[PDB]
Amino acid sequence: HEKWFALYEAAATLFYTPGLVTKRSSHVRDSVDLKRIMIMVWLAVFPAMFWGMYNAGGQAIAALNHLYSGDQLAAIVAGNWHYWLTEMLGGTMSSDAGWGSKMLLGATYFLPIYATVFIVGGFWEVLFCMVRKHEVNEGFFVTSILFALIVPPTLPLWQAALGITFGVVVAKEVFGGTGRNFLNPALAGRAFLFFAYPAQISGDLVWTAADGYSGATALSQWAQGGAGALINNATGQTITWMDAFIGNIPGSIGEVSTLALMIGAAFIVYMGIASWRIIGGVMIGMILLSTLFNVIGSDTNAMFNMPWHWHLVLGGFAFGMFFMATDPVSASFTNSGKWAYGILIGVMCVLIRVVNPAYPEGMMLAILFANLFAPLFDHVVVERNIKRRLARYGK
Amino acid sequence: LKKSVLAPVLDNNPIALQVLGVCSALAVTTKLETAFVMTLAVMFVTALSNFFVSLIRNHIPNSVRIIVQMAIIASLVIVVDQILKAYLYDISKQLSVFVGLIITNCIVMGRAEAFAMKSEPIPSFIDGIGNGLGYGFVLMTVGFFRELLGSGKLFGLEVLPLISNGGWYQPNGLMLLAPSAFFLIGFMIWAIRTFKPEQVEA
Amino acid sequence: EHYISLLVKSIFIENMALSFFLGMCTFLAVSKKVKTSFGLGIAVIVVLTISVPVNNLVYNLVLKPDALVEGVDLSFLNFITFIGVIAALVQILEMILDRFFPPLYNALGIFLPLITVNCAIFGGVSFMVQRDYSFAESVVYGFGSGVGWMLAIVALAGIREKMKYSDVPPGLRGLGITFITAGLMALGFMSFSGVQL
Amino acid sequence: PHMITIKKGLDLPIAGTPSQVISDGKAIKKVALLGEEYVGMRPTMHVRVGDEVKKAQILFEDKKNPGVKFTSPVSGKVVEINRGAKRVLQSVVIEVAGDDQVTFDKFEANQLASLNRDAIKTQLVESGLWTAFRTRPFSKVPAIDSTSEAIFVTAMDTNPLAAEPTVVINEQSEAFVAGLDVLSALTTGKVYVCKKGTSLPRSQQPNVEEHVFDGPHPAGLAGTHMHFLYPVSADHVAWSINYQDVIAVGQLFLTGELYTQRVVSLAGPVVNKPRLVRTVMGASLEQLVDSEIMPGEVRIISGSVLSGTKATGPHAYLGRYHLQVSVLREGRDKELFGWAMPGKNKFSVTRSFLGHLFKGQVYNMTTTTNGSDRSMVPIGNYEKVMPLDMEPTLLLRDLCAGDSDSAVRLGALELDEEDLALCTFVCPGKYEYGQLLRECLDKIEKEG
Amino acid sequence: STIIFGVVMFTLIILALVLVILFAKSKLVPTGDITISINGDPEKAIVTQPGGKLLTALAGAGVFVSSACGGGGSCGQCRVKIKSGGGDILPTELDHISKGEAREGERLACQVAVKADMDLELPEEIFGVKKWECTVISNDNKATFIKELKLAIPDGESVPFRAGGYIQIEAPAHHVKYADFDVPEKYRGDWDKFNLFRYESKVDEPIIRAYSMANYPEEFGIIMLNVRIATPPPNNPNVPPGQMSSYIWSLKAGDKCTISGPFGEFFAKDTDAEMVFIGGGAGMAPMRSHIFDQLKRLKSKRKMSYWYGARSKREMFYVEDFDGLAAENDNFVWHCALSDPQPEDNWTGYTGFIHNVLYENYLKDHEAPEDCEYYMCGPPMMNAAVINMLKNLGVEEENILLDDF
Amino acid sequence: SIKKTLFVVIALSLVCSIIVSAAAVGLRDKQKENAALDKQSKILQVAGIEAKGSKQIVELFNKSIEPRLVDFNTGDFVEGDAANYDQRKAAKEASESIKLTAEQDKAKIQRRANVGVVYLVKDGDKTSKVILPVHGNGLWSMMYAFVAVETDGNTVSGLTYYEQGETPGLGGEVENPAWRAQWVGKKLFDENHKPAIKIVKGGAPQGSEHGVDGLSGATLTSNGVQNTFDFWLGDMGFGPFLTKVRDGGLN
Ligand SMILES: Cc1cc2nc3c(=O)[nH]c(=O)nc-3n(C[C@H](O)[C@H](O)[C@H](O)COP(=O)(O)OP(=O)(O)OC[C@H]3O[C@@H](n4cnc5c(N)ncnc54)[C@H](O)[C@@H]3O)c2cc1C
Ligand SMILES: CCCCCCCCCCCCCCCCCC(=O)OC[C@H](COP(=O)(O)OCCN)OC(=O)CCCCCCCCCCCCCCCCC
Ligand SMILES: NC(=O)C1=CN([C@@H]2O[C@H](COP(=O)(O)OP(=O)(O)OC[C@H]3O[C@@H](n4cnc5c(N)ncnc54)[C@H](O)[C@@H]3O)[C@@H](O)[C@H]2O)C=CC1
Ligand code: NA
Ligand code: NA
Repeated sequence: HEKWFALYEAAATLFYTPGLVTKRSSHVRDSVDLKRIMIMVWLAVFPAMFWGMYNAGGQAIAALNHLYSGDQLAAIVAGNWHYWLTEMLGGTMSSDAGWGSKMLLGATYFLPIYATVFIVGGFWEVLFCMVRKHEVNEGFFVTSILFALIVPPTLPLWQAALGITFGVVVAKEVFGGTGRNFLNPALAGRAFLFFAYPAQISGDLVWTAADGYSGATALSQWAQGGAGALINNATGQTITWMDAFIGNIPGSIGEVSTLALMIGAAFIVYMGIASWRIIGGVMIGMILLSTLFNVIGSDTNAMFNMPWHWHLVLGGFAFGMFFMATDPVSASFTNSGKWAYGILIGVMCVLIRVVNPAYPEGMMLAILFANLFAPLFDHVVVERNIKRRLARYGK
Repeated sequence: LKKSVLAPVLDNNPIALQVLGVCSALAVTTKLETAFVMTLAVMFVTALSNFFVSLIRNHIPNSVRIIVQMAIIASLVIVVDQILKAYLYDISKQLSVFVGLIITNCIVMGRAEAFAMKSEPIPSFIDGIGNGLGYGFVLMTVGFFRELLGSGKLFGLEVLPLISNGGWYQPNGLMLLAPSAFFLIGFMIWAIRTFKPEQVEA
Repeated sequence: EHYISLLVKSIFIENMALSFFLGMCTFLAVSKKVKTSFGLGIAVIVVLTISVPVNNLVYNLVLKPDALVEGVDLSFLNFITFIGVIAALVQILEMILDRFFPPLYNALGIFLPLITVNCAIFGGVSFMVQRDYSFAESVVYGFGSGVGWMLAIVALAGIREKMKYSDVPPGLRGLGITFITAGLMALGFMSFSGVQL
Repeated sequence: PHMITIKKGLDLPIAGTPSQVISDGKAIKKVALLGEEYVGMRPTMHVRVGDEVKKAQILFEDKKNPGVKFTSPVSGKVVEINRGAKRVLQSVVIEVAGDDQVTFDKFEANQLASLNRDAIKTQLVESGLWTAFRTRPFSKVPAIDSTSEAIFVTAMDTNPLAAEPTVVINEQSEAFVAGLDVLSALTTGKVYVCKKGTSLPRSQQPNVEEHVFDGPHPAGLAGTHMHFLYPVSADHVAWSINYQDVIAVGQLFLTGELYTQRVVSLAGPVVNKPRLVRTVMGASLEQLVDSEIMPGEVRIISGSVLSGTKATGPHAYLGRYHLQVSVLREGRDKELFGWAMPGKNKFSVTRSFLGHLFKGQVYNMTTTTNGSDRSMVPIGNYEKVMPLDMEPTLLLRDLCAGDSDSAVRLGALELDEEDLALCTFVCPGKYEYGQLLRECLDKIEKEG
Repeated sequence: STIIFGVVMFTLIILALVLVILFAKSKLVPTGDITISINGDPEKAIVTQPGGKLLTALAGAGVFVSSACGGGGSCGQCRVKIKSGGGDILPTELDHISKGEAREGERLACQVAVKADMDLELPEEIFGVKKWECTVISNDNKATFIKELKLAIPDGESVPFRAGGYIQIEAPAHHVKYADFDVPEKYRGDWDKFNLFRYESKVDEPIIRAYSMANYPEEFGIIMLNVRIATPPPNNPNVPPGQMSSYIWSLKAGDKCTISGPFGEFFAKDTDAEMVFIGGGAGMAPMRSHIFDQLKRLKSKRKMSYWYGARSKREMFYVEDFDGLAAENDNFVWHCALSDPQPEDNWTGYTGFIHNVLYENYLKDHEAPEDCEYYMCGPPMMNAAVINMLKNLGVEEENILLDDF
Repeated sequence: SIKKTLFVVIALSLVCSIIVSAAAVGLRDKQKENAALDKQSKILQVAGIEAKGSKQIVELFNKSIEPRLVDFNTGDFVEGDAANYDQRKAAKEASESIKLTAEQDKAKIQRRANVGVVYLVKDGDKTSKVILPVHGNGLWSMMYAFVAVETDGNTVSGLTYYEQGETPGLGGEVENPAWRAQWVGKKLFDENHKPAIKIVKGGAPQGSEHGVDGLSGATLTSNGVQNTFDFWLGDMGFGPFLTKVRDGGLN
């Protein structure tokens, strides 16, 4: 029964810490390990996940009540299992629906995607580990949760499975696994979906989980017209900066609320898991490019007048900066490299947001570009260090 | 001679073991018909260039060997381009600049210099035919996968009904972009070297 | 201005190595070391900058339809004219460097034989002809395409150097993993597709 | 003097600190010389089991380093010659008995500074004190014919549970000054005495220069001192010696006899009365720590916990460059969801554990790895503990990948295994970077 | 028509390109002769046009260097300290030249290509390497598949040799048949057991090969040698026989054969440590050379052991000589082991693999094996086994002398 | 031996140039015919005449399709070689083209050719419709199409996009047969004779005369199509020609 030894070892180590002792120098070791690091990152996104489920349910219910009423709404509820299951479990689908019903609908829409991505990615990881006679790394939990939190609520399960398969096998496993790749696996899977099935991950019919509802998101609305165009058609109210900051807007499950993401990011940064230098660089680049665009101005491209705070609260900027750009493996391994990496991420994200009409948001593409170019930053820093060493550090 | 001419297909692939003729493999592989026409053109050009170089291998001055070989290759490619414009105009338009880039294709020049220069005309012709056959095998595999999974079609014939035409299959847009060819070639090399471990690099 | 936009487009938006798969053989062969990749990129930059304008001048003077003489178009000599011009330029540059500038030949002249008939130069010239460019426009386009190719090769070299710590399965080690890395790089570079600069 | 402050490092707050008071200590009947602690040392034996040896008598020579003699710290009968796998000399053990000893020339305290370099080298080699010197790069015993223009005297000890060098040196100030004078005569360049702020006996020679180093543990390492004062490379080689060996050199050149007495801090979480004790070089630790450790399964370590040798079996003897005995508990226990519980009584460089909230806490650290072996994920722990001007993440990745050329370019030649001990401690992947560095240095030396 | 204009333009473009290339070559490429300096000696200098290899240039000049593999960067014995010039070091060269040696300036002569002025320093010992035309003396079979051949220099500048060295011999195109081989009845029975005479060789290309010597220094103007016929492997007899081996076996008394000068560094250290010799088959030649040099020319008192591994009794030679030497001096002890003795052998002594028997008999009870100098020479597999055994016994590479090549 | 090298190179160049020039000159006519027939097939397809095979395509195009040149500024027919005309080259040339201001350039096309080419579908001594080539910038590339307009000048018989580079599935649906067929019967201009064709998001009202369902999830391409039609139905486009045709310009 040695074939399933990897799975048995993974389960045993998950339940109990191993009793291994040191064998060489440094007979004492730090208490922190990959398990704790990955679990801390995984828990840091729990507030974002819960608010995302709540917001998805609330937006879906509002759109449903804005589009249908009475027997037509009942027919829609009966036609959708996401709706009649919520009704069955005590969650009303009416306008006077509580936070509990909204969270239940969000769960019905999110948990299937999370389960599918987790199962498929874990199967691929286990297959690779068993075939190559390795142990199971702990980063898959973070990869799966982050992938599940950056997709529209209405994503097909087969599409989610294909995306996670690509992100896990093509970007990580073929490179040896966790800690041995250069690209972000979750963002690689999301980009695979982006460029393979755009119709399901873009437009106006995917960011709100309501049947027959068409509504643009904040970035698209700002692109069309400008700041005055930000209106929530479901409720007919202007989208305020406070609304976007708290996360009461359509979009991906885990991206909407900047406040919850800020809380989780603050916790992980205080614990030292996430590099604050990368976050600072991202903020510096975003602010600089946004201010430059505002100063230059434009009479045709409304995005040119988007303030830095609006850039911060709109789209998946906060989620990317806090959890996707801080991936230690895909970032620079030097402090100066981290600064340059963050600055490049921010600049590229703002540039794709503004001067690229095809894509309303560009945080994922910017992070992929920065992942490609980070080794060059660390190489430049290392070459400077080597020159200093050859100079005997000025001695 | 069958083994000698079939060796380039798998034993010594121009794209899977040698790094040659990758531009056309990555670009033209969008459609199976274009891949097939490119395969035929490369086979013909390589075979004819090898044959002529072997015919006048002894009389070629060394100081202008590269120019003499490139002149023959360019003349053959120009003739092929004119032929593809006269017939198969749509395929020629789809191929675009890569028909002309066949001249700079590494396979043709490498075979001409390594084999045709110091080999008899008929063996050089056979070597060119085999190298083109292997290049075409790689191109055909990649293009078949790309076209099938990106359009539900083979040689323009529907094989998978698309949803847009009242079908059941949603085409994979990424199969019509650059990364698809890269990934397909990488995994094809993986499979080839898994079935032939002797080619595994260190 | 127009030239700045053209340079930016030819560097980022129009990237030869990944967008058009031009020069991929040397791209995947010489990307092992960052210094070697930088030298090869500089060589490609200089060769493209010295070839595209000469090819533009030759095309305008002779190969253009009806330019040389009324009712006569020699567009069927495009390929041989361009490839021969490039072959002559690369060889003469490699020889003059080896003669007068030994350090320059050692730094860059080593790679010129690989650029003599490289696909990147021919593809750039072919795209320039298929488009409409002046002499200055051709110079800027050649320089920008060379810079973009250098950027792509240097990024690939950096990634490959970083991958010294990776554990690639046998059979995928080397050419296959390089191909997968190039595909991921193309994915990352697709960010500029929608820009119409 | 000239003060250099280190901001990046880690002072391990391990429980059981020494009392910093010198005690008589137990009686040692077995004294051993460990053959595996000398880098690149292939021994040609000069004694056999049952042979009678005097103090400062050669037991074996070095094939790879001709002229280097390893002498007996004590006079008595050779009882064991322990050879491990591939007949690697694990240790040569001598039962102590008698007073017979070898003697050498002696000089007045006012002549040592003017002694000839050749005479000093001859006396040191004959007495065996030459092996006290270690060459950076490669941390090997210097060649007899070789010379260096920088001798680093480590008069400070920042290792956890380490004795205070000031207390030891105050007893032997005259010997320390004599050793400093001898080192000043021997060195072609300068003698950098690296110390803490507290005063120490001072030599009058212009060559000897006192340098004060402040900060956490890495401040006390000869590697850090070399990096900050005399950067080393293939073309520039420095020598390293500790204050106890300097006292021994001074005693040798003052009295004509080898000085083998040492003061070692016996301290640890499982030590009833941690304190400094007098002992002899190569003393048997099973007898040194006898009737002084709490019951249970424990590990005795010669050297600090960060960098030391597990004193078990043939290696159960005090090392040549170790001035400390650390006794720790064996952490073989398994607990349910231990990696998830709040970090009360858990120490970490990161703030992921509750322990860091309670300042001044002391942890009864064990030998547990606190996790399985995983790939290296650079969360930034190495930079927090590496003070040297280097890229620790990239250097450690090169060491893991076995890229000797890149490691040398990144500064692997200025490092010893003790320099990467904190990196090993803080690594979440549980890499032992000392072994990787030693392998890289061995490959570099063999190739060059 | 446009055909004429197109043809004219094509011809003009091609002619312009060719003329530009020719003019660039004429005005940039230097055609001057390249000068190679040896030890900075004007008398010992070479002039040659660019091209070829440095080894070929040196051979044409007259100075010879070890070419055991005959080029291709395999043996690596060709080593020249190029102080300046010669270009960088190739990856194939790096396979045998370490980083320290490369920094010192060592390069492979057969791999380095001469194109410009280069200065290299070569030890004066190389000037002692000369090419001679020796005469055959005896070609009597000495075993079933091992023969002793004695080539004598015609008193022409016979440079003294060193024990343990080897020479290099070139055989031009020729044709030989196994029938011409000389085999007394004792070995001819085994030879005809499988009708090994059915084989024949036809060399269509001169071949250069390096063979060890078998004569101690006290022997003047004599080059003894041992040759093992490279018979086709029993598993695949269809493969052709050994070119050089068959040619040497087909030689006749009085025939003139070309030989090169002394080569190799397989010399004994000038110490007093115990010596252990591990020979087998053709290794008997160098082992005998070393033993006779140490016991006759020097008459050293060091303890010496010689373990020889023969496939069968019929493969044992020089037994009487070694027994007489051991009787004369007890400091030398010999012990031969038969790995695969035939039933007719009736051997009663040591059997099995030489390394295993040596380890079980002597090294197991030896107090300080690391202090013993182990010289060995035999098949590659035997060398690997002995090296592995010695390493397991903690013997360093310095004390182990082997012809790695 | 420089003479031998010169002889061999010049002889090889002579033979290669002879064969290359022979092939090129021989195949020039066939290549021109192939390109012409490729254009003719699409023109006939938009006209609504079924044609299979090169011979049938040529015969039907010669019988029915009548090319003509129209000056945009005046809207009157202009004499010239309509069949062998390249409006793209004419637009590229500054002398034969006009630069457009930002307000004028609704379709984001830099230059407008002074003289365009239209095709009259002759039913026999009578025109049944006029096919106009329009084009405008899309999200990724420039999209070209043929619009067939009845003799009244206010009805769309058919539309086809014969050159586009939009993303398949999202932006490529302009080539969808259903989307193209939906265009039949629409009114280019309203009662006031102004651009009235509209692309409406989320479908169009049933029975609408000027509303066309947009491209799902492709609002940018739909906007490009809207801008193309708005420009090419205005004064700077075929507005004057269509106005003339409405009053019996063709008949
Ligand atoms: C420094 C030095 C010293 C040496 N000293 C001696 C010495 O003292 N005595 C001595 O005998 N040798 C000595 N050698 C070895 C010698 O140089 C030759 O390598 C050896 O004698 C074989 O010569 P050959 O002509 O048979 O070689 P080759 O022609 O290279 O090999 C012939 C052998 O290869 C087999 N073979 C070839 N191809 C195949 C195939 N496809 N399948 C199966 N079998 C195949 C043939 O059947 C035959 O057995 C020495 C070598 C060196 C470098
Ligand atoms: C596809 C197959 C099925 C799987 C998909 C998911 C659906 C099934 C499982 C859902 C889990 C919850 C089970 C049902 C709870 C029902 C609770 C209840 O009493 O009813 C709803 C109630 C709110 O009621 P109220 O708003 O007052 O309205 C009542 C009438 N109007 O509710 C409340 O008071 C609030 C209860 C909210 C519960 C849903 C949110 C759960 C989110 C946590 C999931 C996290 C798991 C992943 C993370 C990692 C886990 C290790
Ligand atoms: N470099 C030099 O100067 C010389 C090199 N040689 C090498 O030695 C070879 C000897 O060949 P033959 O005479 O045919 O040898 P052989 O067939 O007579 O065998 C000689 C010995 O090798 C031993 N042996 C073989 N395989 C072994 C294994 N796997 N493990 C342990 N012992 C093993 C046998 O037991 C025997 O004792 C030459 O062909 C050449 O390669 C020989 C003489 C000089
Ligand atoms: Na938000
Ligand atoms: Na955008």
